[PDB]
Amino acid sequence: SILDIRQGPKEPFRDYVDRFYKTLRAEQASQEVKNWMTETLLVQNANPDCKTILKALGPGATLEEMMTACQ
Amino acid sequence: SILDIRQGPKEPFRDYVDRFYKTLRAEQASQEVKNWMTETLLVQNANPDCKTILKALGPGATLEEMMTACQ
Repeated sequence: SILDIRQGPKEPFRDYVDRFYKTLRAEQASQEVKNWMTETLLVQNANPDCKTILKALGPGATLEEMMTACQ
Repeated sequence: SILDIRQGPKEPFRDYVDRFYKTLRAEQASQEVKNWMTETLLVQNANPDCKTILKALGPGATLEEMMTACQ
């Protein structure tokens, strides 16, 4: 179900982040899982432009940095 | 780096599974993270036909079942 959280073509990155972590919270994701999801599925399900930017940023970007990049 | 493990267009699913978990093992993924990755990124980075089959199978499929589906 986290799998179906995908950033909409005109959806601000911040709104997609809100929905992504809301879903993790409902699925009782541990902090460890949360860290992994942030570095993987959060990037993979971003929209084409944001996904591109996040991949350029690279793994180990913090959420703060991803949000800056895709604003 | 798990992010760059993607099933090749003619790559048997089993070979992609081998590479996917090898990479998790090198990144010292916990069992909890391993379970989450299996239900999410393993499916997301499968090739177009296999990804389609795995999504039809649905979340909560075991690896055994995913392997059966994409053989």
